[PDB]
Amino acid sequence: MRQFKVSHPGEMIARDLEDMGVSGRRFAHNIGVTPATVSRLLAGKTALTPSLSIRIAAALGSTPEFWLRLQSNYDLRQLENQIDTSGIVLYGE
Amino acid sequence: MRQFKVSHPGEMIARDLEDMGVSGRRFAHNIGVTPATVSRLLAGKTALTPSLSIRIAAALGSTPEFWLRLQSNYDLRQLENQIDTSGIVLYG
Amino acid sequence: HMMIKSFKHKGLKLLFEKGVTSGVPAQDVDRINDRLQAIDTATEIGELNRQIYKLHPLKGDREGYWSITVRANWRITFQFINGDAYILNYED
Amino acid sequence: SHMMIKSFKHKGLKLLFEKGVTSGVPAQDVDRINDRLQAIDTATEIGELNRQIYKLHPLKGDREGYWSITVRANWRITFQFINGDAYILNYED
Repeated sequence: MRQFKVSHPGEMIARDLEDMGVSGRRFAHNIGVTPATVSRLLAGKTALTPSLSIRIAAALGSTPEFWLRLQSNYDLRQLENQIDTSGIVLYGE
Repeated sequence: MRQFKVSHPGEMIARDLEDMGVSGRRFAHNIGVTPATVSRLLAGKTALTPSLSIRIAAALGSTPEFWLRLQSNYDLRQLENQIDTSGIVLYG
Repeated sequence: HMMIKSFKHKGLKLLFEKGVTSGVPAQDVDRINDRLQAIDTATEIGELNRQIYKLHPLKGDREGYWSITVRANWRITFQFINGDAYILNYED
Repeated sequence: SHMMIKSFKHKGLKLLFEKGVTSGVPAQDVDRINDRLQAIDTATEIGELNRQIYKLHPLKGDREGYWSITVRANWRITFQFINGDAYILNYED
């Protein structure tokens, strides 16, 4: 089965910073983004974008692709109950 | 080596619609989004979003994850060498 | 990695790696490049199952290979394992 | 369907992953473990788990072929990793 609870990657990052003894403000200065931007990311209020993924990977490790994949899977799980595609026609039938 | 030219998925979708004889307008009606949104997608002016990826997959096949991976890979190819990470500290 | 790993067809290779178009029909340049982008991006074969592609596994001596349609009788064929595509060919 | 967590040795992890049930893991580590399971599930290749905070390393004893990531202190998640798929998830030590 799939994972029951899928978190927004910002929320995950927040726990990581905390485990690391790193403040969000300090994190923002290091990766070169505004503290307001990070604050929103950490609260899961805004998306982890491609350019953010390049900066985050530089700081937290892994690849930009990994971070973007966390976001896209999160976003798709979130939409699971909000899009009815049943009336859409699949071309080629 | 990696691919020389990587296209925005909206542009790829434009070609497929063309090949299929489907107008942007007709496509827009089918997936349930506004024709302006579709026109911008097809010109590569706007991102293939997760909710778009769900509707598009319902119409063109494949999966939402695939459409989103095209968008994210394309976006990363564009940003290459445009973000200097040399001053960023890797924790640990 | 999960990408295109090798080419049997020299034309496909030139297009994919350098954007050089002399090894494929001129009018199919974008169509072929789009499909190569799809094959390169897909992480599992099901992601290539679009009606316009007519995805099907080959049989007999080419068991293990798959085929996607480019246009008419022309197709791109390949081995697909763990998201990696091998022996890309343009044929028939 | 492909490149995800496929099986669990540790029943607590299985309950958390599949039903979000917290009773089978230490309460202070619930989110931390869920994040790490989300990472293992999302990663398509082992390098994507190589974040310094995870202390990613291959095991060497009889457990050769397995990998380890740190949750906290001496606690770890262990697993086999092939094809982007993760097998025999365990929480130990």
